[PDB]
Amino acid sequence: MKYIAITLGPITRTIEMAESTKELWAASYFFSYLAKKIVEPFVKKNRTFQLPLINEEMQKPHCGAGLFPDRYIFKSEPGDLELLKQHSDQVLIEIAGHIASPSLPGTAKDVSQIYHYLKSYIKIYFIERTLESDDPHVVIPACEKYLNIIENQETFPEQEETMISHQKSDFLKFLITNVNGKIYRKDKNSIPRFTGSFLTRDAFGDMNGERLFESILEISASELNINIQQKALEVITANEKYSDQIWDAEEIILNDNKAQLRPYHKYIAIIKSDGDSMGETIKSMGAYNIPITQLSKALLSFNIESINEIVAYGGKPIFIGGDDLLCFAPVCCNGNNVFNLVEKLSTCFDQCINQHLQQYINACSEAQRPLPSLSFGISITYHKYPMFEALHTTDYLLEMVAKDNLFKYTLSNKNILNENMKRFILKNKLAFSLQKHSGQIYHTAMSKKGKSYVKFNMLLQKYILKNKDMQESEKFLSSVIQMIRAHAEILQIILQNEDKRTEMLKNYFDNNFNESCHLGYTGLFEDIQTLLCLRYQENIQDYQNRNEIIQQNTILTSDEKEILIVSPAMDAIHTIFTALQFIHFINYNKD
Amino acid sequence: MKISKKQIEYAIEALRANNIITNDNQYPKVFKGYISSFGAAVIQSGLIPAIIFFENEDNDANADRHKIIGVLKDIINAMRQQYTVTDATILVSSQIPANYSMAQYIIEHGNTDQLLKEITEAAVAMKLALRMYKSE
Amino acid sequence: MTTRMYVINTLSNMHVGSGEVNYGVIANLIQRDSVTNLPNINSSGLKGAIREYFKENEDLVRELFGSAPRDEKTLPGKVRFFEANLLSMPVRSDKVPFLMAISDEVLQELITKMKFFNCEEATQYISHLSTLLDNIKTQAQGTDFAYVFDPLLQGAIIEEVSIRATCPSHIPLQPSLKKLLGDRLVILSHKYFSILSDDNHLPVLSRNNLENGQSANLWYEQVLPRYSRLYFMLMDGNAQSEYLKKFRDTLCTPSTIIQIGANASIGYGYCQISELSPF
Amino acid sequence: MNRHYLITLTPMDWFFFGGERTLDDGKSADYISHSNKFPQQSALLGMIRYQLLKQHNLLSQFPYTENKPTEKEIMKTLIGEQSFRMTERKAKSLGLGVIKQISPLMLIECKDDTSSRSIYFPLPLDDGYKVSFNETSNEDKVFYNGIECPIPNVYPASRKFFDHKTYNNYLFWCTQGNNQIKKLLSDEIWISKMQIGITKHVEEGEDNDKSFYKQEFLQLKKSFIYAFYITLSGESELSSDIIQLGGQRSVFRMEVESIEENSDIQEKYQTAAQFLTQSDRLLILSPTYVDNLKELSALCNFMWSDSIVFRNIQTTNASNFYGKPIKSSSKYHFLKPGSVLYFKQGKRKEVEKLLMDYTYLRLSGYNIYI
Ligand SMILES: Nc1ncnc2c1ncn2[C@@H]1O[C@H](COP(=O)(O)OP(=O)(O)OP(=O)(O)O)[C@@H](O)[C@H]1O
Ligand SMILES: C[S@@+](CC[C@H](N)C(=O)[O-])C[C@H]1O[C@@H](n2cnc3c(N)ncnc32)[C@H](O)[C@@H]1O
Ligand SMILES: [Mn+2]
Repeated sequence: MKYIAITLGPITRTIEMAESTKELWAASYFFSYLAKKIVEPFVKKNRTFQLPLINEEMQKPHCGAGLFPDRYIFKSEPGDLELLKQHSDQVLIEIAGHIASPSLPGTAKDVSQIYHYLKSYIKIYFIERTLESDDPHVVIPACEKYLNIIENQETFPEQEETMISHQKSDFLKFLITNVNGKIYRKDKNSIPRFTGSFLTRDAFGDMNGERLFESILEISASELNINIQQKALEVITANEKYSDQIWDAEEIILNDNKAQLRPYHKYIAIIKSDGDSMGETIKSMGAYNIPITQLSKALLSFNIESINEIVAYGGKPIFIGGDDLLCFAPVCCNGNNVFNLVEKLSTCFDQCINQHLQQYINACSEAQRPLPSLSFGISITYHKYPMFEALHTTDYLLEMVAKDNLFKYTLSNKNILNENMKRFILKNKLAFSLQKHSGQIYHTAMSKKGKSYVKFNMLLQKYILKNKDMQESEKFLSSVIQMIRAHAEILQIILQNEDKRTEMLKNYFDNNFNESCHLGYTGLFEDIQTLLCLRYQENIQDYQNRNEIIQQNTILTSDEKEILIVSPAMDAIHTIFTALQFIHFINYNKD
Repeated sequence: MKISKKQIEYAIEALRANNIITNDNQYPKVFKGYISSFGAAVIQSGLIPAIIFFENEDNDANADRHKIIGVLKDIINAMRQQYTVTDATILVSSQIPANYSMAQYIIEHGNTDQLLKEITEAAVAMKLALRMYKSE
Repeated sequence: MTTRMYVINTLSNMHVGSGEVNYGVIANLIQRDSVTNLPNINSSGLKGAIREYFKENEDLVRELFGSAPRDEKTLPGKVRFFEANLLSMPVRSDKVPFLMAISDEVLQELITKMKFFNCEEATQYISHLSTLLDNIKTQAQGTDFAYVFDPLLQGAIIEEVSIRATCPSHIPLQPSLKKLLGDRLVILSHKYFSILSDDNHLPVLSRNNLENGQSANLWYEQVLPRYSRLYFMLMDGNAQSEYLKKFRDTLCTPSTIIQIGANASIGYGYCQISELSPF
Repeated sequence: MNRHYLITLTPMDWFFFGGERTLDDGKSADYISHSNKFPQQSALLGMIRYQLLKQHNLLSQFPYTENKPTEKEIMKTLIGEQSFRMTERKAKSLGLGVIKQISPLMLIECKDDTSSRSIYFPLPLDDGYKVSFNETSNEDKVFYNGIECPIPNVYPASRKFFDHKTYNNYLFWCTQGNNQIKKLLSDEIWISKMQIGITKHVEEGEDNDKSFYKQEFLQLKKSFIYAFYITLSGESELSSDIIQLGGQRSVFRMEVESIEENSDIQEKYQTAAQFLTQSDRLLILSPTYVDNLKELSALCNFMWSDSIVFRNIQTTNASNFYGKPIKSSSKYHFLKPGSVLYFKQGKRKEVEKLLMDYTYLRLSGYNIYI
């Protein structure tokens, strides 16, 4: 029977048009809101939905984040194609009217050119297919493969009428750059409040704690418990456009709290996540008779709890829906670091998969099958850093490294991707990078399918100073960081030794740190040794065969082979080194 | 300077071969002082007297101090192996015979600081490699 | 009135900044060519240093280099500065304090660039450099080499690479070639030169900031050894002849010292610019 | 009569073809500027005009100046009264001086041989796959923003279906082999470096506007050059010289070669591109500017197309040549090279008519297809 599938619009271009996090969140919520408005008439008509599970929970504003994906598959009864057609421009007139409103800054408007620009730019495609199946399990891949090729049709505005004072045509830029409103003095004596727009009104309302969003430093420092936003808004409102001054005021007020300021309060973490190989999870939920609606339920529950947990840590969700996640979090917040948030989100994923997909795990993964997984990409940068390049770094970490799409892409560009080489693709990874104010990068990749991730989290939690308390934490030796870097070759020799590496590592650390001052750091040395051994074992088990097949694959040149060949022991040393540097960076203040 | 991994590997092999490290990865605890003192003595008194002192077998020493000279010899032989052979190379690459003692070898072939440099690097490699084992 | 080749003799250490995201122990790293990975000076740095030296000559600056930033009327510059490429480098020896190291690949690249740019006084230099390179390859026979051109310098040891230098008695170095390349010259294989010019063999200096006896900061800095020679190309867009003559006369006078680098107050990067002399 | 030249450009240094959100644009001036791989054809026109005035010693020097009538008329007869303008997109004449037509800029590889030069083109988006377009009554159908079109069944011509993860045709450029299309990765043609630049003096300034700018400079691999064909009115002459094409004073070398007369350069370019022809699609070899994309999508069903931004510097013979140039008030979106227009049965003629109705853009090597 009839099925209708919809792809939403040019999300990547609109995201690239943004410049800061407000514009990014506005751009993401624009597409979330567009999908919401498009699908609401069909949801209220109670159509049979296949790709998402649009229950009552998604429609409720959940901390101002976009849960509605860009793909939907209908079960069509004759008479909905044309009403979808009419609603497609009904939404366009509605958005044109919403933008053409004095609630937003600017100087007059015109709905007609806004509508024409939106229709030229926003690409609403819907496919109609009459296939013989009442089973969603073959329905969704069949519609998805056609949607993927349908996506590659370019509709754009030909003339873009710019400058000339105001004959604006870059209306999406207009919306995203002015999405919070105006300061709106309210009287002679007020606390300033932003006006708001359709996006931030469809988002969080007026139930307290709704002081919208502005700049980045209140995200990066949402623990100091003194009011960044109002303390900086008074400064700008005490004088005579939107973000740069209040951002400028915000760094001034934060700098004025020098007594408790810690270096990480100026560093911001961008967290991107994606579901690890959910198409093959669908296929395996295939051959084994299990409905896909369970996967939809699990992803829904994970999305809701992910928004809750991110806002609990002190982070601002940008888009959590389907299998995809993007968030803006502080480096530290109330004794929890970013890696604690990553671990909590991972555990939320496993918990939801357990709760809803219990049949699949109980029937398949025990025999032999990889469970569904989540890959994480984290980037920590100064607040005065290009947002576009930070998001590029996060995308690189997530795709090229965390998903090992560098391996796949280098192999496929030269057409080497045999099935045996596809067996060596790796998932379930944490890609983490940190750029200082200088340019020194600390980057590392770890596998979350093992005890190395657990021990890494425990080491971080153990040796990070907790200022919120003031009883004590196990002390840290900063000379171990330089020892790991300088003695890396000897450590590699120890790691490559078989069935004596544990005793050798213990002996090396004892014999290098042989002074009376090192009697207090035996716990740290032991934890480092355990983590290093675990990471070396994981790395050999993940990479030895992959490297020995890459080495004698006489289709790749030496440069790409070297960029593809990973040394297990050296990677373990680098991971431990980067973790120790992160601990030191969080701990060290410059009083 | 950095730590040469290959020289550390030669040190491991030579320490095992010359019977300083036992089968349960242990040494008699006087040898670390032996190596450190060898480096200091080479700096302070000269190569030949230090080699003669540590190579002497009629000593009232706690353990077999002359084994460190055997380890030195093995490391130097190993590094002289895999020396590149180009007509612009200052290195000899000739292997020290097992018949020869180190002191006579430096006496009859000792006109260049190549032996001094190699001995300094070998002593450093011994010092850093011995830290991977335990002292009885 | 055309393309000209200029030579930079460095009188102290040079640190021309990279700003690149360092991964290792050295915080400030010097500029290297993106392809050859040999040390280089950017066109922007050369232009800035030469403009700073000539800052008091307003008319010359306006005519030759252009308008100032933040200025109005924004006139363009007539002269175009090119990348400064490392020609010769000082390496340590035992008979002499240092030898000045030139590679065969850097020599061939110089010949190729002089052909491509068509330097004014280049036809003679190309012929003699090509003959020297061909003689060197005939004597080398494909083996790694280190050739001195002073009979007193035979038997010299390049300590970092541990290489003995030989004197080919039938490979003549002409006096202008010495005046260009350097005084105590070794022509060696580019592998040896790249080893001698990499990050592990460049002079690294430790620095710190002290507050009443307690050190506040610490970092490591990479520099380029003094007496190193760098060559760059200059094209004048048919500029005013008198201003150009003043420029050439000032640059080619012995008493002119130019500052290119990232530490002016501690003497980093004071250079002397030489123009290609007739052969 | 008319005189036809082939003009080869060789990069002397790292070049910068930039523009869109470039530096000094204001509104978060975005110090980080990335270089476009090719210059706009307007840059080619302007370079030709600048060199034409250089040969005849008719340039503007010194602060704001004047012009006597007779040199004004000779500039009229040599270059024209007005630069390449988008408003004259449907003018049947180029509106310039001796310049009549230029081919789109072409990437040329120069092997160390008397052997001819290999012409490299962007890889067609449909290369490697077949689009079947099964249309016999309603069996499947898609609406592109409210227009009826057939369904694009795409299979790898090697069944399976189009996996967008495998899709990497946008990273490749192609040239002619014996009977195999030679695929070259874009990185193997253009190498990029990021430059950090500052102003040393330090005065009162604000971010994106005081110092600390980053620019992407492109270098073209060893044996590759840029080229195009030009037709001149025959009363002028073009001489080999050293040129400035692009931003930050990117310097090139002109080699001007005279090709044999009575040679339509459009036919030459299309002969070069002949090896990429497919009977069921129109291959866009250079940016196109259909005035209604909905109109084009009416007659084309699957437009495997991309978009590039075009913005032009607008000057006349009497303009402040030392000052912020007047930019085109409108941003014009153009069809990327390598784009594929899949037409209905027949109907190729009037879509071709729509494409060729911009004769001014056709003459400035823009709406070229095969
Ligand atoms: N709500 C949902 N319910 C069921 N399946 C979903 C849902 N959202 C997304 N999916 C599935 O996730 C996939 C979306 O594409 P995506 O690139 O994220 O897949 P993937 O296999 O996880 O990718 P990767 O190769 O990066 O691991 C599709 O296979 C789609 O069926
Ligand atoms: C990975 S790229 C490829 C998809 C393609 N560009 C598109 O949008 O159809 C875009 C991805 O961004 C994610 N995304 C979807 N809707 C989003 C939104 N409203 N805001 C942010 N990201 C979104 C989805 O995972 C989608 O696949
Ligand atoms: Mn995804």
